[PDB]
Amino acid sequence: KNPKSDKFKVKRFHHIEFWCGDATNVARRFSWGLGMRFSAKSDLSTGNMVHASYLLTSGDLRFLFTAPYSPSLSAGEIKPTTTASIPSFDHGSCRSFFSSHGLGVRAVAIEVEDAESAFSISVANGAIPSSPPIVLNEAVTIAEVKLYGDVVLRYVSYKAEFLPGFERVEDASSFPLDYGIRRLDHAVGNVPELGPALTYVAGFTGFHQFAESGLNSAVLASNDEMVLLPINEPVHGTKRKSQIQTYLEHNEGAGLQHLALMSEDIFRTLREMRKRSSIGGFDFMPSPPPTYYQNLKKRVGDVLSDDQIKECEELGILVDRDDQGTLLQIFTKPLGDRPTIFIEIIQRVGCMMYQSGGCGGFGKGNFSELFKSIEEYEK
Amino acid sequence: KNPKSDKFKVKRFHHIEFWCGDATNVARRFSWGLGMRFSAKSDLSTGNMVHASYLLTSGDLRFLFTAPYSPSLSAGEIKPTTTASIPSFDHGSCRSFFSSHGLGVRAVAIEVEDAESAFSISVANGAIPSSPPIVLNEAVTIAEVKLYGDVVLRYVSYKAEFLPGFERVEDASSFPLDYGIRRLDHAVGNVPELGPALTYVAGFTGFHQFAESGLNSAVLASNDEMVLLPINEPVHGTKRKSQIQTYLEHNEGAGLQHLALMSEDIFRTLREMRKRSSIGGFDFMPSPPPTYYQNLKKRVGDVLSDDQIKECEELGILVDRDDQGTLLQIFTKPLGDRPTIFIEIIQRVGCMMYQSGGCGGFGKGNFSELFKSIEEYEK
Ligand SMILES: Nc1ccc(CC(=O)C(=O)O)cc1
Ligand SMILES: Nc1ccc(CC(=O)C(=O)O)cc1
Ligand SMILES: [Co+2]
Ligand SMILES: [Co+2]
Repeated sequence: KNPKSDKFKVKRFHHIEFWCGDATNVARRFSWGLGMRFSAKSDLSTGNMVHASYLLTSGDLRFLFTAPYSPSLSAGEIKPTTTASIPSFDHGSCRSFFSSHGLGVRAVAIEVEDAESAFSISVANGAIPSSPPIVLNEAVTIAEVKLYGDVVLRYVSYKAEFLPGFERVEDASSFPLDYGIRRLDHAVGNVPELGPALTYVAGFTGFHQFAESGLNSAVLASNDEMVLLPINEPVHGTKRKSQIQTYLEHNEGAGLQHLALMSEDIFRTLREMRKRSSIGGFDFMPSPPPTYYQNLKKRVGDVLSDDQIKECEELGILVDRDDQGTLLQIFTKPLGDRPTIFIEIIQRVGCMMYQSGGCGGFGKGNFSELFKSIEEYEK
Repeated sequence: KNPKSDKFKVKRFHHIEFWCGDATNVARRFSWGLGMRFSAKSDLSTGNMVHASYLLTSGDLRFLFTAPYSPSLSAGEIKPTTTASIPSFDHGSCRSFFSSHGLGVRAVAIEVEDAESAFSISVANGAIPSSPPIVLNEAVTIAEVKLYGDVVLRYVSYKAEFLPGFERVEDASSFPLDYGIRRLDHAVGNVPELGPALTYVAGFTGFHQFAESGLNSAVLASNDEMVLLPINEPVHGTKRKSQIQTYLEHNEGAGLQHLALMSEDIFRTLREMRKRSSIGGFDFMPSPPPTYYQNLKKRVGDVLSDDQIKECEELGILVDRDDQGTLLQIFTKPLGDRPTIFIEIIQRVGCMMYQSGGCGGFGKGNFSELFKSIEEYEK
């Protein structure tokens, strides 16, 4: 049931912005770890005296890393005369965010038909404004509203290259890494209370609900369900403490928990990333025990060959299936010092019409199948 | 002329500690960029609720990356009950340092015979105390005094493995990278006024002076001249603005400008690092024009073959020579967002007795030779 109730025209995920203490080191680690190319920059070398911002791209995935310079470099400026390429940026907000949360996602950015109208309509419908719409070089409009915690939903719209004042980075500094990642599939928030968070966000977007865990969840989706925003809350009382509660504690409250990155070939992606785990890239969660992969034949031997099922097992991939498609997924260990944000790599198979959004779900069945796997391996 | 006036027994450089906003991402970038192995950790997984600290090693070089957790994780603790492995660590100091300076060196650590005596004697001789001596698990004593800006000189002494409460990292997470770097040769500070800085530091250590630039400098050395601490001040009025003044502006004052890392084979090191420049490692300063390498034969054709001189030119290595030894050197671009700290890779040839410290100097003659090179290449 898709009521198609978006209160404004949403297109697709546009970029994710990390607020960093040092954008250079985070962007370089991510580039090597995820196989993303340095695409654009806005920093001192481009006249930005306010923040250093580095854009990595892989397919349609856009990861932006931003850190503040010393405020002294821009002490003379005012908002009308700012050299910041992202006018929403604030030194105090950025430093406060990073000291409070550590490395994390500041903005989930979605492309819309008209960012001014999206902001207007959202705020008229309960959205807490974060940064009013501003037009950049008469070409791009950007506006921000609070999403949850200190994470903003960022609207971007183009009348008609990332953002004005960003420059394309030199080919000598841009090595064409590509491990197969292609787009952002969904971005997941953790909140203390799911009900109020859902009511707030679905309230101002018109996004619709998309049809001992330690958590409860729900997924908000745009009209074509290409912008998917799951939200988790903890469940208290479990024997094992809720991973959402640990997140909230270590993050100092609500924030973005994981980014799901769609791969055009998850096996190549996971081979390429696992090769680099101990040489500056990302670690992955412990693999499921071989019991899990034996039980895979009875569940998805329809969709995957035994050769491909054993390829999952060597890479530690998880597999789930809806009533419509199959989901291949795996999770990294936390991206930085705190047990907060991590990445999920996914590939979806089925639901060809192009592929419809959410095909195969989000792996909810892998909770049950994993604990059953824990019991069979112990035996 | 070496008066051998150390007021306490100094051994050798022990480690360099970076204060980070996220230690994980900086440590991983550095590991891959410099070919340093993850050696030890102190973080949540080791019971440290205060700071995440990661130790990279290459030979005798020890790079430590530290970042604060949320103070809430340790809100119940007091200094007597702290889970911090580095008792000098302070959340407020660390956050203030990183918001003020960005990514930078907090501590230059030297091993001494008795850290308590070194602190006592230093403070009795004008050193501004930073952290009083503390004994760790009856095994290691650590104390800190101000060096310049917010950089501390850290004394470490062992009665008799990095520090108590650090754990050796699992071999699966420790890939044996090695590009040939072996030890810290010197650590360089930038200050607004060289005179007072020298007087202060030489005052409390007894270290002796080691015998249009835009700067003035001087090198303080321990008794055997294995601990070398150069200090720069700007020279105002130059046509091209002083790089020391730019440092001071972007760093918000005095701090560590560069770390010189000795390589057992600078050609292998520079090949390995340059391979990784655009895939998450470090960039290098622009090479000197081929004029410079032609003029190399007339200056060091004694010490290096023409095959090795052309190997310098492809890697962009600089060469200088004292009256005693030859110095091979190259500089990275800044390590993070701000034009502040960078790394120098060096190899020294000559002065065998082991090799005496400072053999070949520090490249001071490469200022003159470089501008003469600029003039000949233009012709
Ligand atoms: N119950 C539940 C439903 C959906 C999600 C979304 C998601 O992306 C993930 O968990 O990987 C999470 C939990
Ligand atoms: N004049 C002068 C003398 C020594 C140094 C020390 C050093 O390490 C470097 O410059 O690379 C710097 C400048
Ligand atoms: Co997910
Ligand atoms: Co040097």
